[PDB]
This record gives sequence, C-alpha cells and structure tokens, in this order.
Amino acid sequence: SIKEQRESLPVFQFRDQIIQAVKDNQILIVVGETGSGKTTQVTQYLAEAGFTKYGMIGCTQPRRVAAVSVAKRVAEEVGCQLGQEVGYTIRFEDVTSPATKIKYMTDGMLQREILMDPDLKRYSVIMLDEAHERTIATDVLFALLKKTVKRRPDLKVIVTSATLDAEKFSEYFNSCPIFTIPGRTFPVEILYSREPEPDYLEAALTTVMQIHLTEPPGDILVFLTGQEEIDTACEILYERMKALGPSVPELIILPIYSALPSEMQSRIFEPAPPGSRKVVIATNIAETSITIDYIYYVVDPGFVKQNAYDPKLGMDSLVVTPISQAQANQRAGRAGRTGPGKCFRLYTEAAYQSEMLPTTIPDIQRQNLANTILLLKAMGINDLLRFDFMDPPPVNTMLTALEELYALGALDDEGLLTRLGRKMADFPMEPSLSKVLIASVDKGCSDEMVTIVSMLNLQQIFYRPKDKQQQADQKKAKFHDPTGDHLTLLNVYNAWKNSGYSNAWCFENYIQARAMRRARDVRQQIVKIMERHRHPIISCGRDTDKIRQALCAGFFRNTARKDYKTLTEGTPVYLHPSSALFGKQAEWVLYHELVLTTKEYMHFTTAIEPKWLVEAAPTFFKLAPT
RNA sequence: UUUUUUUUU
Repeated sequence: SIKEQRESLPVFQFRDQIIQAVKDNQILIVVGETGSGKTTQVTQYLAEAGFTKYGMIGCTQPRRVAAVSVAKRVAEEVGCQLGQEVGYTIRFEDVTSPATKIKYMTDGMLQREILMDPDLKRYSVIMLDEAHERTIATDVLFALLKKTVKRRPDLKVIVTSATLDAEKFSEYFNSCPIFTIPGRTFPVEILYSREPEPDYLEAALTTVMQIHLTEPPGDILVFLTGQEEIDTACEILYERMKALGPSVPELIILPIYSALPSEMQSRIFEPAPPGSRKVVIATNIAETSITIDYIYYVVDPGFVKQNAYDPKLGMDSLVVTPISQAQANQRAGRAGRTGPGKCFRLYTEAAYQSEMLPTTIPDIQRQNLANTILLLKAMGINDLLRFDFMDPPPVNTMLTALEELYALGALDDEGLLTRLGRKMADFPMEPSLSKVLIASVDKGCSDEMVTIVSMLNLQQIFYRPKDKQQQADQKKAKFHDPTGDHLTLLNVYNAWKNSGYSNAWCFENYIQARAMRRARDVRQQIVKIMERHRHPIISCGRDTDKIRQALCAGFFRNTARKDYKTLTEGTPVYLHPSSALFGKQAEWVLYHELVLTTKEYMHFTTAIEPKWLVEAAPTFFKLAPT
C-alpha cells in the first residue's frame, strides 16, 4: 500500500547509503534523476534516522505549488495531518505548528528567514531542492549556507544538482562528495531537423500537422515564445484543419500561458474526446511549472523569450533567443512523463552542439540586483563584489545596484547600511518601492501608496483576449486616471473593493481575479510591516498629487521629457500602448520600468511636475536659470 | 508612437 509506493521508488535502494552519506559529510551534493523521488523521500529518511531530534528538516522549492504538492504527499506518506509533523511555509501561508519536524518551503522564504536568524538555529538539516533552476534565492542561499556551516558544525546541508553541474557544485562546496541516484523515466526518441529552419513558427505548425496526420496516437505539446505568437498559432492551425474536409480526425488546439485565466488553463488538463488528438501550444511554463498528463509528442522550436538587464541604460531587454541544452532536454522529457514518447527538435544536431549553451545563464547574472544587494547589506555583508557567489554577477550590475541604494539613502557615502536602509530591507520589494512607501508617510498618502505598490508587484492585470481585444480596452479605459497608470492602478483596486471583491466584476471588466487576490494578500502583508515599523497609514483623500510627489522620492532616475527622452542618459523611450497616457500629451513623465521588447517602452508611466523632482531629490536635481 | 517569457519574499 503506502509502504509499497515508498519501496518502489529507486531512492529506496540507496536509503541506507543516503543516511550514511549525510552522517559522514556536512555538505552533500545529490544528483537526482526525474524518477528518483528524492524530493519526498530523502526528507523522511533523515527524519526516521533521528535527524529530527535537535532541529527541523527544511527543504527549499523554487515554486510555491511545488512546496505545497510535496508537503501534501509527504504528510500523506507520513500519515499525519498537514501542518503537524509535516508542514509547509510559503508567502502568506505558514502551514506549520510547534510539532512540525519536516518543513517544505520556497527558497525565497528561507532567504528571508536567514536574515532574522543567520545561523538557522531551528533547523538541523537544510536541503536545497531543484537547485539546477538557479533562482536568485537559491544562488544566494549557496553562498550564505556555505558561510553558515563553518559557524555551525551540527547543521547538515544537501544541495541537489544537475548531472553536468555536479562537479562544479562539488568544487564550490569544499570538494565534498556527489551522490548520484538513478531515476525511472520513459525513453523519448529525439529527432533533429535535417536543415536549418528559416521560420520557427511555420516549422512548428508544419510539424504539428505532420504528427497528427502521420503518427500513432498521443497528445502534442508545442513550445512557443509569447501570448500573441501562441494565439496566432492557434488561429492559424484551426483554419488549416478546417481547410481539410471534415473527414480528418479532430484536433483540439488549446493555448497555455500564465496570463491565461485559470478556467481556460483548466481546460488543457481535461482528457480528449473519442478519436481526437489534443495539441497544447505553450510557453516555457509547461517545462516545469505546469505538468500535463498524456503528452507523448513534443515540438521543440528551440527559442525562449529571455530577460536580460542592461544596467548602463537601466532597462530590461526581452529577446527571443535560442534555449540551452539543459532547457532543450527538459522540454524533451515532457513527452516521457506518462509513457514513452517523441520530441521533434526543429534545429540541426550541430546547432544543439554548437549554437546552444549547455546551461541557461543563471538569473543572478542577468537581472537587476538592488533587492538582493539590500538584503545582503542588511545581513551585514559589505564587500559584495568579492562575495563568494558560485557564478558572480556582472560587475556593472553590482555597482549600479550599489549606486541606486546610495541614491535612495539606503547606503551612506562609506557604503554602509543606514537606518533607512535597514527599514527598507524589511519590506519585500525592490528598494525604490520601499523608498516611495516611507516617503508617502511624510507626504500623508500612505493608504493609497500601499495599494499602488501592491498592484506594481503583480503581473498581468488586464486580460486582453484575442477576439475581444477592443472590448477589453473599452472596459480598461473606464478606470484611466488623467495622470496616468499609477493612479489608474489605484482606481482598479478601489473599484474591485467597492464591488465586494467580486470575481464576477473582474470577469465583466476583463481584469485578472488572480492578480487582484494577490494584491490584497500583498497589501495586508505590507500594512502589517508598516505597523511594526510604526509608520502610519494615512489617506490623502482627494489630494492625489501627494502620491505623485511621493513617487518622485523613489523613481527620480526613471524620468523623461517629451520631444520622450530620458532625463539622465538622454536615451529615447516611448509610452506603451496600454498606458492611460498613450494618446495624451504630458511634458514631464515618471515610469516604473523601462523594458525593451520591439521598442524601448516605459511601463506604468505617470505624469509629473518638475517641482516635485527637486523637492524629492535635492542632491540629484540642480535648478539653473535658462 | 501601437502591446512582456517565467518566477520569488
């Protein structure tokens, strides 16, 4: 029964050996294959081996869903109630009790816990799971746990790794042993394209057609790059199927991407009807976050939309670029979850061998780092450039982050953390947003600022479906403030609140309920943090300008003037068509982010008055006679 | 001027 499942897993074969390996070495690298089941077993093995006696067993996961899934299964396998001996902790949800002995958590959570307790006294063993994904939190934890083990001999650390990176991990973690566990995974025949494919979208559509018409049963999973590309692919495929007479077997074409509402996301999981073949046209969300059952075919175009930060210009760049080998292999493996399968790679073998990096560049080496830098300074680490990162971030990215924190008053001239800086690090957001919150206290608009900040944290607020695009834009424009997007975000939350937090209201007005529910969770958390720091939450009422004054305290660098050209570097930047300021004239502008997609676009742009810049940032804005 | 992959406190 329950025991039978634990024994079937291969990891049971090395159960005694794992426990001894953990006893023998303080830091152990574990290479776990897909079918190993190390996530739900190693945790227990140590708990049954008596490791639970003086500390807790913590295991990180890079995803919230993964943390709750595995905690549910390990609770069921241990036969206790979730929250008792086996619990989980993620943001807004601490499902643990004084009886908790095994604790699954998000890496983020443990990172934030190490700040208040750098020795992590409550834990006897820490396991870093799915570390091959190389989130910023995981990378930070590598360094911090390495330092912590020297202080704490009793602490035991386990770091899961990919096969290629296992040796690299070992040398970094004091040349400690590597434990490899075999995993049961069904074979996937990988077919490369004979010649390079000029158009990856067309090739993917052609390949879907081929498979459906000429291959044995089984649903297809296609990896594309964005929402517009996927919706265009769905429309095109449907029309090609119709072109053929109704004699040809039904092809159910379903998109999947995070912006897609949870109902429509749910329709992908549903089993296909009799004598029908499903194709799921997906982003990289299907690679790890979404696991779809009964996929036997994968079409691999070979591209992903990748974020890369340019600190010189203070701008993210989203570029469709070739995936990595690791990423390509992950994709292939999705055909092999339910049973044996095939993967059609639309690139030549040479291109896998020579045009694709063996590993995706880690997040820490291509994102803004202000948030990370502030946290590390808060923990009292100072020469961050020399800090023991496994893969060190670009030097310019670290210097700009440091300059940013200096400019906001988080750091003094000597580089050390200020009282403001310490306060700001207790808030979970980029430092520029925490600056604005604390500035809003003095400016008497804290109540509005909190909700606004909360909205900024969220992703995909306004739903814009393909067929009903115009209708969405109309409903969105009812909320537009004359000043632009920040106050528009305020309106959306207030109107949601005033409708009694209705999911119906959201659907009607083409607004993602998932986003609004998260905003309320974020808001409640922020309000608690404000109270702890004795910062009062004050409403500005009608005087909304006070919000705009507060925004300049944090976002003075992100400012532009119409011809728009950036105030600092003079670089041209453009209002995004979604903006409430789009068709409108406004001479002086403030924006939340500068992202380069097909054009350099300001995101969440708001109109400002230059007075507010010299008021809020006196040192950085000089007043001169013309 | 015409619309952003994934994910974390």
